[PDB]
Amino acid sequence: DLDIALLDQVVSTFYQGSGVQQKQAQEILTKFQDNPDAWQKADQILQFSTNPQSKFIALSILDKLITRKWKLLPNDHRIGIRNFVVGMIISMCQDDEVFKTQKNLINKSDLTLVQILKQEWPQNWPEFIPELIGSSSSSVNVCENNMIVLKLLSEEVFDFSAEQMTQAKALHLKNSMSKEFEQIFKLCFQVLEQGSSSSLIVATLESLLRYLHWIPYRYIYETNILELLSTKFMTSPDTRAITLKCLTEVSNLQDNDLIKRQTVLFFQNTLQQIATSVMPVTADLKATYANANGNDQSFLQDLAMFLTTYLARNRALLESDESLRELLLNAHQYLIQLSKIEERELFKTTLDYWHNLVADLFYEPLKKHIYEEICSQLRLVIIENMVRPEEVLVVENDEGEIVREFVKESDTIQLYKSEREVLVYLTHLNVIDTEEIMISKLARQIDGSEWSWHNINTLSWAIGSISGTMSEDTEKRFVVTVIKDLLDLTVKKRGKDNKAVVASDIMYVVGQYPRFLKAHWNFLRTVILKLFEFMHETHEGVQDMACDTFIKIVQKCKYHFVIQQPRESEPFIQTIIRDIQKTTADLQPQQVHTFYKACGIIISEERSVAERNRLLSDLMQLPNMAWDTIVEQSTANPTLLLDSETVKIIANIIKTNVAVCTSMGADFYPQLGHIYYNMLQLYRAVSSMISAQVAAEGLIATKTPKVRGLRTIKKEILKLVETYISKARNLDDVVKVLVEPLLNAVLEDYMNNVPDARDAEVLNCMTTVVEKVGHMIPQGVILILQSVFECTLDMINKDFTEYPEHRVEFYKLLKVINEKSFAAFLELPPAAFKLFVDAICWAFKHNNRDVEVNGLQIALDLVKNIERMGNVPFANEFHKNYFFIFVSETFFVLTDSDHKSGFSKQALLLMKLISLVYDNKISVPLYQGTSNQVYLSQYLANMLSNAFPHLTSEQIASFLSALTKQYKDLVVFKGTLRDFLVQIKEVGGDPTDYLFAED
Amino acid sequence: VPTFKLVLVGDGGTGKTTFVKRHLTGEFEKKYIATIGVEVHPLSFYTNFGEIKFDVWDTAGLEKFGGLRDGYYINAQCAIIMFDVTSRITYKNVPNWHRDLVRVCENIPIVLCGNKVDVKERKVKAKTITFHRKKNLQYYDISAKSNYNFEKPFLWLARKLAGNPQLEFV
Amino acid sequence: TTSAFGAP
Amino acid sequence: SAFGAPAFG
Amino acid sequence: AFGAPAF
Amino acid sequence: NLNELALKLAGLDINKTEG
Ligand SMILES: Nc1nc2c(ncn2[C@@H]2O[C@H](COP(=O)(O)OP(=O)(O)OP(=O)(O)O)[C@@H](O)[C@H]2O)c(=O)[nH]1
Ligand SMILES: [Mg+2]
Repeated sequence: DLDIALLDQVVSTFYQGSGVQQKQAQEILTKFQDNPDAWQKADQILQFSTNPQSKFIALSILDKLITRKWKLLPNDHRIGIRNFVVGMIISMCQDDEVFKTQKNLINKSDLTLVQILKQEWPQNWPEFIPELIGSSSSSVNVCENNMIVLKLLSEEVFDFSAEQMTQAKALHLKNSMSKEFEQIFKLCFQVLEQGSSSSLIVATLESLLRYLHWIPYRYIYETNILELLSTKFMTSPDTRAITLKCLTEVSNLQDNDLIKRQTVLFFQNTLQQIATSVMPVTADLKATYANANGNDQSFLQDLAMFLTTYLARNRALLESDESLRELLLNAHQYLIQLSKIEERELFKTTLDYWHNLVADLFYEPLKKHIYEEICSQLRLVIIENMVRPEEVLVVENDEGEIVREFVKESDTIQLYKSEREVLVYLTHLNVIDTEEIMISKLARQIDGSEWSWHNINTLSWAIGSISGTMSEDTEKRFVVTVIKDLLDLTVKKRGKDNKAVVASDIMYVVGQYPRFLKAHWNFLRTVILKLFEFMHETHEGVQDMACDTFIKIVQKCKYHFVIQQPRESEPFIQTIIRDIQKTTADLQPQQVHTFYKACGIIISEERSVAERNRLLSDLMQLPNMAWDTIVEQSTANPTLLLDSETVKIIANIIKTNVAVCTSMGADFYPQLGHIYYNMLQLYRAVSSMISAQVAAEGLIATKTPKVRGLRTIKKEILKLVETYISKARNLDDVVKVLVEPLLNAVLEDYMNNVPDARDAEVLNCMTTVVEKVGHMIPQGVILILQSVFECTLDMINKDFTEYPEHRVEFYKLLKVINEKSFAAFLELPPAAFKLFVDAICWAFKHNNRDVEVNGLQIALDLVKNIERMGNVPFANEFHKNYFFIFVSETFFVLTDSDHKSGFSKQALLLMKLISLVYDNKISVPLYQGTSNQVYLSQYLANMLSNAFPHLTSEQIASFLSALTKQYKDLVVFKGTLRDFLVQIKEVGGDPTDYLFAED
Repeated sequence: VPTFKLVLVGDGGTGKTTFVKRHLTGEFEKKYIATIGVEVHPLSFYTNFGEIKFDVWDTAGLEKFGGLRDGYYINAQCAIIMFDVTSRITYKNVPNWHRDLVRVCENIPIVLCGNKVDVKERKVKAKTITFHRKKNLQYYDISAKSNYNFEKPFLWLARKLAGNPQLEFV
Repeated sequence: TTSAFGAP
Repeated sequence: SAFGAPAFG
Repeated sequence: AFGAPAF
Repeated sequence: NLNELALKLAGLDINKTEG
């Protein structure tokens, strides 16, 4: 269809054009490259095209042919393609302009040759390596490119062969390269010591970097390549980084004093060479990194990787000899300088090592004196680089509400914890030095020499991280001093801006020292009351700080709020509850809810149940009065929920209940009961209004402010119920009182809602119910299935994309139903059990991990359930009806291109299914005295031959043979499956590959 | 005004397209609609030193939709490698994406991004993420949904490409 | 129950 | 109807 | 499609 | 005891103009 000139035009349009025409050219190119017979256009393209991009694409088409259908080709074609690719590579190498400016095409060509080597070498090309080595002496460019070829070969065989090749083929190629590496190393070594050309030597070092991953130690330690690397190539600016990378891998390669002294030697040479030719230990790397000449940033990255890797493995080697003391401390001084570089990922690399060191010094304090200056330096470095321990996300939800929420397990948070751990160690190693550094840094905030918001915050985070380290008495003197200075600093600073910053840090520090707070009630009470005072401060961030600190402190110190302290006439929680209208008057709703949540934490600490309920009652007085009032108004006004102000008040009422229930859990029951029935009634009301309007106006009604206000009420109600039930201690009251009205209210409404009004949160609510009490409500589970299964399935069985949330929640619900209450399927008509099996297989076919995990898990659990029933009519009938359905469907997703995330579960499921037959657990023939074993093999062989006709009969037999012998060894069984996955994508696969485990 | 080709690669469903389109429209798409081959999106950032433009080549992560695959990488001047912190296998495939990428473009600035850090059940822990170290890649935790480090990848790339460490988006 | 919210 | 009609209280 | 055997 | 410290803390005021 497309001749050469037109292809060149399409390529040029795609890469250099834009917009619609670029898009149109792409679709032409994609079709062209995917054409099975396109490879015959390839050599003509490679011969005649005036476009390097066209040639790149031609090589891709060639690669497809080589990796998939090489063995179909006559031996003439193979040699022809072979000679052509080799010839093409050589031409580009002798062409100096092309060699310099078309590296991507030459690399692509080299990779193509390596693909051929994977097919032909060495059994059909035994002289390749000798032919490669001698061709290197013909031209300096061919020699350089040969290093690239050898590099790619090593990568494809050792680095990326797993899952790309069968285990047998991979072993074959690894052993092949192992047998001929002797002469490869000779060429590599020779070039390294003789070589003039920078680009040649760099390329040689790049290849060696990959060899080091797998080559025998003797090539590294019984030659003198280590000495050559550590002396010659560090003085050179173009080879420094790549040499450090090689030595780093060497530092990851015993009872051997020779190898020990060589390990010491290359480190000694490298460090000496760096100090001599590159930079001294006193070099400001922080500034050097910041200017970033050429690739200096990468060199310093590679240096930190080298030092940390070596020292983590070989520090004890350098310590066992005092002549190496200078080398040891210089290495660590370099690390100190590197740790000052403003580059997080670089800093994290050093920190991982400092953690190793200071832990060792703690458990071996006799070595401590050696590193005293290093540690003192390190204390300051970490203190000055402490990151924030807490992060908050500000997001708009689906109802248009702006919501704060704390980040969990982020990189920043993990970094804080690592920094804290090191600082905790360092504090114990020398508490005086630690205290002196923090105090003097604080003094430099006071005198203004180092004053900034970032620096005072950073220091606060550092100080707040070492609680429980100094002993209680030293801690007391330390915190008193710190709070004193910070209080004076607040007075000293001009501007509400700066004052708020220091004040927030005062509050942060005290919140980090609960032992200090608990020991002194008057001070703790003073802290809380000032936080209350801050809740009236409109200055940005202050109220959030006050509320965050409040709940943080009560989390640690709750006990002191429920008991009656000395010189108090009542537990302070009573004081808090009474003034709650005044305290929270200026807060935003979300902040008020946090306040109530904090009170809930405290009230849960009351051991007397009568008094706990009384406290809860008093706490909820304001929202209950608002709720009671609105309940009364509901009787007097049928159009009550059309008032947006009323809707908003009701929303905040429920949110307040959710907040308190979150912290109180099981203790929240009496409050829940006070509103439960009216709340459920409210739910049906607002959900009806939503569904009615969505039906009349369509999907766009979901975005309207009115509907979103109603859906907020709807979702908060479900959230409240879910929150309590998940925390309930009394499951009887859940079942006997809560569940039945809940199911009637939400399941019926969900069922009668129009599809675009059904909330997936209902399914998630039901999942929580079933998880908690599903084993106690078999009839309730059935009602759930009757209400949500078919109507939800019909929403998600047209495509794989629509209603993404219902899809996830649907199969989460099905999983826990199948887990906790499988009895529900035993009572249901066959037509519905069929729908159940259909739904599972439908989840298999998703390119959606969140859906596919549960689909697999359900299938696994289902087979486990039925197998458990034993020799019983239901189990036996299931086997006749569905055994091969699951077998073939599992084999389908296994062999399909994009279901790799479920591979582990698929393999397990297949093992389990095979177990049912080859362990004779199925008491009944599966076919309409032939044993089930041989009918299974016949089914599979026929299934596989049909689906993959290019497979030989011996391939299939050998595969099924291995499978039915390995179904109890997961690791081996997986390996056999991966081998099969490799072989179904190519032609002429070796059937003896499946004997890999046995030999 | 300089235009820089940016190639965006990573496993399917990691959030590459939703990341780009939120940068373009401000909207966050909930549905997973797999990209087929590649889509090119002009994306401008106004800085304190004027406009900088990216031609974002949003490539397909699913194998059946891969298209030209590494053919898309030609003339790339920078790159983002994306994975999903809720899915271990997407991080496991990072070396594979990086491999195909640098074989075409041997010395371009590359950012590794762990997306979806807003999700509660995080599977790829922060301590585990170290691949970028030996490859000299930048790394960021990001969330296209909750606006966490949302502009960091483009900011770092812009500074690297413009050779200006003081570059800020305005 | 004690309320009569209803759906207008 | 395949699962049977729901009986709501 | 939804109800069909994949193979 | 920390009465002196508690009193100081109680005086914490970001709206005073005594910088
Ligand atoms: N929770 C959460 N979900 C996200 C985030 N980013 C994206 N997603 C979701 O993840 C899915 C990813 O969608 P896409 O952006 O199209 O995935 P992709 O990387 O482009 O996949 P391919 O086009 O096949 O290569 C979408 O359903 C998004 O809604 C995130 O930051 N947090
Ligand atoms: Mg996409």
